[PDB]
Amino acid sequence: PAGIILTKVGYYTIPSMDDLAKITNEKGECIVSDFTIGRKGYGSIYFEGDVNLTNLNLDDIVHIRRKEVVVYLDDNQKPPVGEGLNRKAEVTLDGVWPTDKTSRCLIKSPDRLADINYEGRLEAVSRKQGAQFKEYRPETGSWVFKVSHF
Amino acid sequence: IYSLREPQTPTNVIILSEAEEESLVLNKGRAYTASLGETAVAFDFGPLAAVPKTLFGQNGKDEVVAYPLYILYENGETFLTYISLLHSPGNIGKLLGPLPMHPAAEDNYGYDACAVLCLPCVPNILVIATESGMLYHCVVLEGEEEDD
Amino acid sequence: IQGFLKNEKDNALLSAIEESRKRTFGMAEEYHRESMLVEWEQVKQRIL
Amino acid sequence: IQQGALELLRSGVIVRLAQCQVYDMRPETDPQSMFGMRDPPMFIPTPVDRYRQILLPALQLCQVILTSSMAQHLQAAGQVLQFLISHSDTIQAILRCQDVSAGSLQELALLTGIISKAALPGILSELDVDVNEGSLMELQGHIGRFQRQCLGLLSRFGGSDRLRQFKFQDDNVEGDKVSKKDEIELAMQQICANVMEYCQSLMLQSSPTFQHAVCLFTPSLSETVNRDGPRQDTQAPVVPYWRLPGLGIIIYLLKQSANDFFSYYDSHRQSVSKLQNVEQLPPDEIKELCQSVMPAGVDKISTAQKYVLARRRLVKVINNRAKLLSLCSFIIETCLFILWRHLEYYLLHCMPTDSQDSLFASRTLFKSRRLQDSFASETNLDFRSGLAIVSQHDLDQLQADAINAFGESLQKKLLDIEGLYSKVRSRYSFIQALVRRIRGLLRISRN
Repeated sequence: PAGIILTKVGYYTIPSMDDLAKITNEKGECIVSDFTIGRKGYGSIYFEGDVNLTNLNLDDIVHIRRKEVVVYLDDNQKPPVGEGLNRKAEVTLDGVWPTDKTSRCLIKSPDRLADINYEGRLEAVSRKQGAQFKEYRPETGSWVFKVSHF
Repeated sequence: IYSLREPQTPTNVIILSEAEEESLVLNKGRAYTASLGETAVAFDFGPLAAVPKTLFGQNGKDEVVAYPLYILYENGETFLTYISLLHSPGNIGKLLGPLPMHPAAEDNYGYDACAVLCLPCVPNILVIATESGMLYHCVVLEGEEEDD
Repeated sequence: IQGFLKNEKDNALLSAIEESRKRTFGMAEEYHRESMLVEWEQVKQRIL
Repeated sequence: IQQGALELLRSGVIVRLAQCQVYDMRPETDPQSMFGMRDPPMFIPTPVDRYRQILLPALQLCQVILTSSMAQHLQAAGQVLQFLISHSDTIQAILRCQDVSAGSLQELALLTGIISKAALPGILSELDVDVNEGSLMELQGHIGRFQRQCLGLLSRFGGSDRLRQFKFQDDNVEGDKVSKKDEIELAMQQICANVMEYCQSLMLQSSPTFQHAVCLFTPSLSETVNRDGPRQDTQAPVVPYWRLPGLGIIIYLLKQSANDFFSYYDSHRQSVSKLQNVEQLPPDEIKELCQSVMPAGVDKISTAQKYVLARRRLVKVINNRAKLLSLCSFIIETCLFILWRHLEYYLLHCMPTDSQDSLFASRTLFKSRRLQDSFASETNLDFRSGLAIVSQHDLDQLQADAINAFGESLQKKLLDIEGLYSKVRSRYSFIQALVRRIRGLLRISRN
């Protein structure tokens, strides 16, 4: 109902698109408190507070790969800070593991990820980005962080 | 690669990223690859070498000769490519790697890699260097053929 | 007039040379082919 | 003029051509340029076609000296062989050139028609001058590179990928197909003729005694058997041109030229009928014939000028198709000669390597002995050690596949061609005589 488009393979929302279709008001105006979007086995993005989703194409506006996560990826199409999705978020990418320089596999021992201080490196470059680090999870390879805008 | 004959157009262009078949999407994730060290930082040339005969179809006979370019990433992974400006671009210029570093290292040989140097010797000696001031002395050897 | 009555003379000079050269060069393959066929036109009788 | 070719060899024209560095200055033909624009026909030729306007006259002069200077002037062949060796990696670059343009095929057609006359064994035994053993071994080492690369052209153009090469051209560029296709078909059959001329001249010089004939083709006929089954384009491993071809290529080329001949015969006859009736042709055929000679301006010239251009195209097509008929005639007769001599060797004179009594004939010379003394015996470098190990199974399989591959439906077509064409030559029944002899050998059971 709310003019939202989402079709690209492996993506999802919380609430579901069929629930976003129930909380669309009679006018077509759709607003959601604590909205989440993601790509299964790659990552997710959570928007703390009230988000308007009315007439947004998420297949253009939001991308999640292995080791990339971003919003409004033409900056000539980025709205003001606070508007739509250009705002504060919490973000996760999953399967964030480093390569082993000899076996050329991805490293997946929580032990061997503490031995390289992987979490201290992920915080140190969160800090170089101006992002707030939050937690790492070796078992899923989840790196979790907060951002102010995109 | 640019020519001083033609200084506004590249004679050759080599992409270092695995990014085939997912096209028609825009530019933003350059923040997040860099946090993982997935930025190319430095490169150096080894001496002029005869190309491994497996890299061409079983048609040839002339031994093609090219320069081995060694390329370093911010995570400390190394890659190779064979570059000629004297031969046609059939398979020449393919990226080869990541190159396995022996023995295996439980820190993973750092994650702050910033410079590389390829010494004019046989076998090649590749010096890799970090912002932490570590210098690694990598002897380059051709890989092993596996029995069935 | 003098641009026209110049250019068609540069053209006519080149044309007179062109058919000399190209009739002599076409006659080079043909002179190989008849000589191949005439040395062949000795061999099959040395055979027969 | 025979006297003029001798006076050009005395002024040293080939020794002057062997001093010109412009022949090795071959421009690099970038294969990635094929996506770059649609440039108009500029008044300045390309660097590649300027290189052809330099190289093709030199190859034609060398070829013409080898065709007026008849088989008594080994010095002419020796000088032209030295010129093929000064430029030797350029000569190998031409012989390797994977391009199928009318130009690359003309480069190959002239070059093969020089090698067929200049790369002959007797020329090395009658160049009586103080040549160091090393330079004579390098000279043999260049001849033995050209020979193997020329034999590699018979599998490329006299083999089953000629029927891929035309498709890759018939798909891509609509407005200019016909004019160049006559010249590509001609130059491919010239390359096949000149390498067959070379193979024949080698099989005539290499021994007066049949027991010592140089075999050029391996007893494999499998190249004629493996095609009645449609399956997918796995890349065929392109055949290392160190490997000798099968005798199957000779039977495939004989089968191909014995189909191409009838196509070229009715094409010639239709072209002659069009030349006799030019002023009864459709205005659009007259326009196509004109456009194949003048790519622009045909709608500005007179009707008489159009009939004159159409008559000039039709004469060029008739003479190209007559040239093609004479080349298919030569390739048919020379395929039958080479097939006769190889079956005569393999079925009568060849011994199978499985014969165990040979065990005493090898073990003494490769052990180190230094320094001197003194002279006088022939150091013949035995090239026979590069032949394939021929089992009796290769000979049983050769006889079985040769009976199938030379079956009566081919033997008839060859006599049908002799009944049409050889009424115009001094040698009626030569194709019948070789077809009789091959049918003879293929009836001799080994016991």
